[PDB]
Amino acid sequence: DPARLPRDTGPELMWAPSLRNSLRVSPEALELAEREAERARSERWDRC
Amino acid sequence: MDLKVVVSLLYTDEIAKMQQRIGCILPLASTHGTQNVQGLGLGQVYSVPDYVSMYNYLSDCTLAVLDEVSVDSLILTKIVPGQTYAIKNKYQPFFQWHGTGSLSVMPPVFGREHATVKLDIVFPMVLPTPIAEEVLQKILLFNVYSRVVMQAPGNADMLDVHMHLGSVSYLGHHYELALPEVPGPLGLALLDNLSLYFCIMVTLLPRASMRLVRGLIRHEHHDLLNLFQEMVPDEIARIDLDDLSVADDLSRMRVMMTYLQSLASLFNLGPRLATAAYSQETLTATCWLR
Amino acid sequence: MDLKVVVSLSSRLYTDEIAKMQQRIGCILPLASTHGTQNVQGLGLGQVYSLETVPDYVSMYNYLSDCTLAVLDEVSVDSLILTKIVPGQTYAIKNKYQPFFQWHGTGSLSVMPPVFGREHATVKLESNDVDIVFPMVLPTPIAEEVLQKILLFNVYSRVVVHMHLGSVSYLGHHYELALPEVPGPLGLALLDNLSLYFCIMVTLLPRASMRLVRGLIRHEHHDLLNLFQEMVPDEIARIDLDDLSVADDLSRMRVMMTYLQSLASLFNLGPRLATAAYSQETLTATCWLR
Repeated sequence: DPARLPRDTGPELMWAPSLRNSLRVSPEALELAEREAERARSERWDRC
Repeated sequence: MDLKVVVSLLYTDEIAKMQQRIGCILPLASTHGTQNVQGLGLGQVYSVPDYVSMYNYLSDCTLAVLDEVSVDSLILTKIVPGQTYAIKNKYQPFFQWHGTGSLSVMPPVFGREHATVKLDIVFPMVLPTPIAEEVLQKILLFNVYSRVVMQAPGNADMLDVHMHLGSVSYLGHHYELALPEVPGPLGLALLDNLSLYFCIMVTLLPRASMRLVRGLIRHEHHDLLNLFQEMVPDEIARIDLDDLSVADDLSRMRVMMTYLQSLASLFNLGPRLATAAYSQETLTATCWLR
Repeated sequence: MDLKVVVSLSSRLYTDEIAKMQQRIGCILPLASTHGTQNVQGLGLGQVYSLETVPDYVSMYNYLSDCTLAVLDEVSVDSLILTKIVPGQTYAIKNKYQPFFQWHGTGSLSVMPPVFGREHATVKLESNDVDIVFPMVLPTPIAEEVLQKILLFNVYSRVVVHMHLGSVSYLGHHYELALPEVPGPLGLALLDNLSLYFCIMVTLLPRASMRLVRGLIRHEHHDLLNLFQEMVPDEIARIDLDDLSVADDLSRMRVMMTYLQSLASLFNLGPRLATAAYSQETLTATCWLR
């Protein structure tokens, strides 16, 4: 049972949304890294 | 300031039965000096019984603890919210009081013959607040559970509704209640329409809840809790109908709003008295109107 | 105790504004401070209710509960005097309000933001270039009807039945009232708290009362039952399929009556006046603050 919220800021309470309880994700940078690392993984198979 | 109200009108049995109750209260008709006999407590409202109009009459008109009873006059003092008073628990359903507990006044639900003096005079019930809300719940659900088994006897059992409604419990005082085992259908009893109010607001609460939650969610985000508390009800009552006549839905919302406000003011226990120093030795309690 | 607040106007006052203000003597006015003398800014409800098209009634309520209350007794040129309403004193409040609501004998008065228009209850003071508007004082049931009509137009705004909601109906006369379009975040926060209350109602509501009313609609027809049009709602069908149990019902009612008192106090916005002995021949009532 989740609930969806835009924002808050700075609690002492552990289970309480915030800007400090927000995970700093970037979808673009991780996808490029993945796409390039996948290419590296593919090149890793064909040395043996 | 002067505070006495001398009501003019007895004989030896009336002298006795009024002298037993020299510390109880009763409502009046006016805050004036001399009054007639009819203006005394609950005579014109309890003779067909109905809780909502009796509560309206008890909260509307003033209140008065009586002091002395002559052969022909009853010198009594009205209670004003200014100063403090002293009352006694001399009522036929006997509930032991306690210190600094809020005292309420409800119309007499435990029988006309219990709280009266036949010369008429009807005294309202004085009993503390948690016992008041407890016995109010336990007579409301008793009316509902008796009416359903007078409708369909296979729904509930008469002994199953009686082990939890034939007794109240506060602070170890395990009291008992006088329940009408034969209420008679189609109303005509005491608490016969308040249960009829309770069922209508319980019925119309989902139709209000869906319209109200859907009406507020397009008001995008004022807080989290318009959509946070959408998860706590069951999903069956969430997606119920969602198509109805807007005039009929408007009348249903308005009817449930007025029946919610009247029942909410009534479930607030009424003219609340705030006691300070009850003493079970003297059976007295220093109280004031709050 | 001396309650006399003289409000010195910073300029003069013409004879038409004097004759318009002199008709509104005895009407309740709010004040900025509670001190001895005051200037004219902060007087009345006009500082929160600007000369605009958009109203906001709940902000005027939040003003009215915050500020004090006074009665207008003497108005002169360059200065008008007011008499404060402090709790503990008893006042004579005359019924000098143009939408004539007849007052109940010892009922309860209730102050109110101007629901029947800006131009209706106001005085235009070009001389001090401000506006003094007068808060409406109407009895408490009609006040609840007005408040719930405002909230019902606030929730039905995304649906549309208008004149069936946008006009109050009293036995003296039925009256139109001004309907805004959006109360901003404050009226939506009030609806948010009432949505919390309504959704938790449809969580913890009992099921035996639905089982009463489902058979009762099939058994009896009443003015409490005509609005269902002899059609039990589908939620009653898809909730009453379960059985009946008195222990969980007494557990449910011990939170129902616990929440309904706070829901009753969710309609006590704006200060409330407790009246007594209203004479219908002099239109004044010995009233004090509750």
